[PDB]
Amino acid sequence: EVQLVQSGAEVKKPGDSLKISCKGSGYSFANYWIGWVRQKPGKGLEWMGIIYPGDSDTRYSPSSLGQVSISVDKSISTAYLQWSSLKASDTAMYYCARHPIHGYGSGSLYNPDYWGQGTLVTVSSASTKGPSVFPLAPSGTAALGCLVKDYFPEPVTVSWNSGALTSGVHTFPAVLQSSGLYSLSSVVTVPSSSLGTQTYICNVNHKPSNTKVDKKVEPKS
Amino acid sequence: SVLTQPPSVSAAPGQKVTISCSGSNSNIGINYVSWYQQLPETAPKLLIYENNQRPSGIPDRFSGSKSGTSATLGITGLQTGDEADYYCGTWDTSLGAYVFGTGTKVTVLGQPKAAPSVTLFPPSSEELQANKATLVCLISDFYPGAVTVAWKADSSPVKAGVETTTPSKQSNNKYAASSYLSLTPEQWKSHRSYSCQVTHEGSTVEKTVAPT
Amino acid sequence: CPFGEVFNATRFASVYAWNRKRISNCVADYSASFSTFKCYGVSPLCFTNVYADSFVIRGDEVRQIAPGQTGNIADYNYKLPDDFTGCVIAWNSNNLDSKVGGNYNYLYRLFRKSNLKPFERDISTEIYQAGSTPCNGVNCYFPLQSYGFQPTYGVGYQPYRVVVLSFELVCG
Ligand SMILES: *[C@@H]1O[C@H](CO)[C@@H](O)[C@H](O)[C@H]1NC(C)=O
Repeated sequence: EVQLVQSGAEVKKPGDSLKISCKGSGYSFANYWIGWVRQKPGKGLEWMGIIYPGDSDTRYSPSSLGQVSISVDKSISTAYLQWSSLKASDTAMYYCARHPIHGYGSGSLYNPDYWGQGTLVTVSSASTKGPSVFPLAPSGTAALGCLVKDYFPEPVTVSWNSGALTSGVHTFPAVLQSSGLYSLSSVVTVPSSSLGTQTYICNVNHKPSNTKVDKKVEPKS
Repeated sequence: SVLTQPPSVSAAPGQKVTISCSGSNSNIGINYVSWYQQLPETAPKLLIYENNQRPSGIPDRFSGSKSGTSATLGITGLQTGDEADYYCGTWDTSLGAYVFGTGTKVTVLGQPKAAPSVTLFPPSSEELQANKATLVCLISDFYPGAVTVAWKADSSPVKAGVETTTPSKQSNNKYAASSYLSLTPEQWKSHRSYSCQVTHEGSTVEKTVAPT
Repeated sequence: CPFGEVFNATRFASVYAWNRKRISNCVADYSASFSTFKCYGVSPLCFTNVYADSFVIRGDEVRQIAPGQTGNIADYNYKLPDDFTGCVIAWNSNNLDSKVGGNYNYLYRLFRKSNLKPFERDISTEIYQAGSTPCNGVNCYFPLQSYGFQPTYGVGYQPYRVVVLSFELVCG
């Protein structure tokens, strides 16, 4: 069987150099174009370019020419994708894909067939930062919450009234802001009649800063 | 140069879906179209090559065709396992590059379509006192799992300061997402209202909040 | 017969370093993805050997791969004899052979002191002496140049892949 085994997950800072690897077994590595595709978290496939292992001839897309450099070591059946200075915007899954020639004569085209498992490249200039927690005040059910602002890295967990309150609880997955910091929200739906009587506290746990914040959420006047 | 696909298609287990892929004479018009299946959290896999050929192991439920500058993928007898992103591709002769389509999310419907539940929080007084303003648009319980979010100040679009998450599966098999609008306290107070507008399956749910 | 190894070959030669593959003991076959299929001396039989000659040129140089043509390709890169028995096959290869920044790798001979004789190959990188002065490897010009194939050029300036079959005196 054709197998494309890619290098392991990469965690890097902007301005770092990075070379990722893809090793081809189950076929004559030397006789087949091989190349790289980029997928940013939740986005489409972006073809980056290919290389002929035999003589390192290359084809780049408009967007990828000069930005990135593809290379080969024919002797260890290994293809490489290389940046000299990573940006945060290079954060993505990177797939190597073999490009056999399909068709015949004028219909001949380079064509992805087998893909590797992918290599996650995470490029962030952020450091450990505990969250700032703001109440989302309510006002026959009322929605109230906590905004968990500007933390790094993942994850945060949120409970309500130290676990006494689990029904109506919806904690949302975090957004990654341009700053490289995360934010997320947790909301709980409760009886409007309870707002006078019951205290509501969201318990925000960020183990990576050793920070727990218990934020009282009061109705607004 | 783009191969355009519908963002999303859905049907019941056992039904048929078709996925269109429109390009130009430099790509689909001249060249062999391929389709790639990407299951959640996996590598793409070749599904169709040379317009309509199936690799060994790809069931005949999957069929491809090409006519002019558009290609089509059909999936008959839709099964749970078919729920995936599908991408057409071909070589663009003029670009000297392989191009993938914009991608289609296929949803195999295991429950009724559900419109988003939307909750929109204004900036807390606590955050305004820290000289910041975040509108929080919390979007839950929608199915299938694709929305678009647009924000309005009064009745004008707002492009700047919007960060929106990808949809994520909840434990009840519906989807959650959130959208954050970052303003100055000055911008927040200078408008009568802000609106979060969530579009799902061609229908929109809008929530409004006002400085008072 | 391993004609597949020649037609469906992933890499092609520069015309000046044209590749020749000897075919001996096997059977031939038939061939809509070819812009040019021109035979000379035969028509769509058995032969002692078959030679498959293969390389890349510009679309508007494909006319030159024929008996008794002239031009920098026929004169200085690949010459067919006037008495030639064989078939000449070409097709547009813009998909494989053109690149975003210009493909340098496909070269041709521009200068040469005389014409090639039929089926002669010259791989020399020696400076061409135009004037009186001998050239110290610097009226002194490098004899090879690049096509620089780009995907957007007109059909005339696009790379075509060419296969020439010679039949000397394998069965069809
Ligand atoms: C080139 O490849 C395909 C098989 O994948 C076939 O249709 C075609 O006939 C081949 N050509 C030759 C000349 O071997």
